[PDB]
Amino acid sequence: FTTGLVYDTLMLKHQCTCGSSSSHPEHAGRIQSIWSRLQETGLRGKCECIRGRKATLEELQTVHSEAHTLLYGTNPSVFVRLPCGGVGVDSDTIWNEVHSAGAARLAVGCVVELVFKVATGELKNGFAVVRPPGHHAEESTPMGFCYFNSVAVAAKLLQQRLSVSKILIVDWDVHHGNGTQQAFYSDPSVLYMSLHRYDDGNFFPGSGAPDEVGTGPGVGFNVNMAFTGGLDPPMGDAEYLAAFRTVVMPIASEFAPDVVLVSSGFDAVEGHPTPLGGYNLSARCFGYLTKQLMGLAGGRIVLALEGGYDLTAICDASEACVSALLGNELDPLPEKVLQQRPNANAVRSMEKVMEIHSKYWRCLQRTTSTAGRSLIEAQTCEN
Amino acid sequence: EGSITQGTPLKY
Ligand SMILES: [K+]
Ligand SMILES: [K+]
Ligand SMILES: [Zn+2]
Ligand SMILES: [Zn+2]
Repeated sequence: FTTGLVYDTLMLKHQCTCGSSSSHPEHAGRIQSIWSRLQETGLRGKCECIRGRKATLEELQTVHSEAHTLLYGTNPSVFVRLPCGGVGVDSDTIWNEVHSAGAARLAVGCVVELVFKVATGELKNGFAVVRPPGHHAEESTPMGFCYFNSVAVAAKLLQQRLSVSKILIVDWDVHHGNGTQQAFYSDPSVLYMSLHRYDDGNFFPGSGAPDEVGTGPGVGFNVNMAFTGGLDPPMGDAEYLAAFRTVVMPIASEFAPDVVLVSSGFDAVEGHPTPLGGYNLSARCFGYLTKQLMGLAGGRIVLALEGGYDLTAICDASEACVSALLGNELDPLPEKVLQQRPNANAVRSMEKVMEIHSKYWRCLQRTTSTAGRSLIEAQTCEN
Repeated sequence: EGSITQGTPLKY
């Protein structure tokens, strides 16, 4: 069955007026380079071309308050004059008074159109080359280059329109997705699962402690795989693959989702500036992480772009992910990755997360505690 | 006030 891609050049229009491209890492060229890489590699010809649309204000209001959708979804004060000279709500999130409202709605709508085409069976899986990223946005607070939470809106719309009972949201963007967590913090029917640098709250945005397990009926359905200890050593492929083998897959498998949405951030890839990420994930590792998620929910999966700001890194990672969604055979993992053990900081983080969520997920016992094993050592003991 | 550009967490 066909994989689907969605992309629109109107999202390029979301740009600061200052004319200083260096000051805004979330710039229009992040998706243009990605779409160009999908064309030159021939992957775009293997996928269906999905046309986007702007999200309706009622669609945005499933997640955000009406005052938030009217402030940032429409045009004729929270706005301020930035040091760069452009308008914005804060130093991070610039606002173009002409084009930005149509770009944010187009990003939410391209994700909703792709997710519904996969959920309804018009596509096997999808990948959304969309900007601005949405996972940091809250019910009324834009932040982190985010305005509307595109993944959260597509998840709420899957419930209110298709009555899906189980929805898995993986968030492997290096930053915690505070808005995707807040949107479903009390909902058993949606399992949020964020992998992020945390360092005891000393990283942006500072939320996402392992103890934050959800509330009310939704207790135990929010899994924060929070890494800690800084970049000493920085997390690599062996640490993320171990977190999937020990924490992500066992919990997602017991949840048995009907759908899998992914906040596909690429700022964890190697070569990023340290404040924006600092992890050394290979782009080839993200292709394997995509293929492991493809076994869930019958293959009903959609990846939506979030973070990731180095152009060569997000292009290599978008290529590996779409190549994985197509069923293409992966490049084999290097022997240094298969044999490397996770660093002790990643082991202390995984075991701390497993200690909290073993109370809620019965199958988080077989992996307690295999967190320190290398992938070859785990394949040895499982035989 | 923290920033995503600097990696600085939000705090009050
Ligand atoms: K995350
Ligand atoms: K939840
Ligand atoms: Zn500017
Ligand atoms: Zn990010």
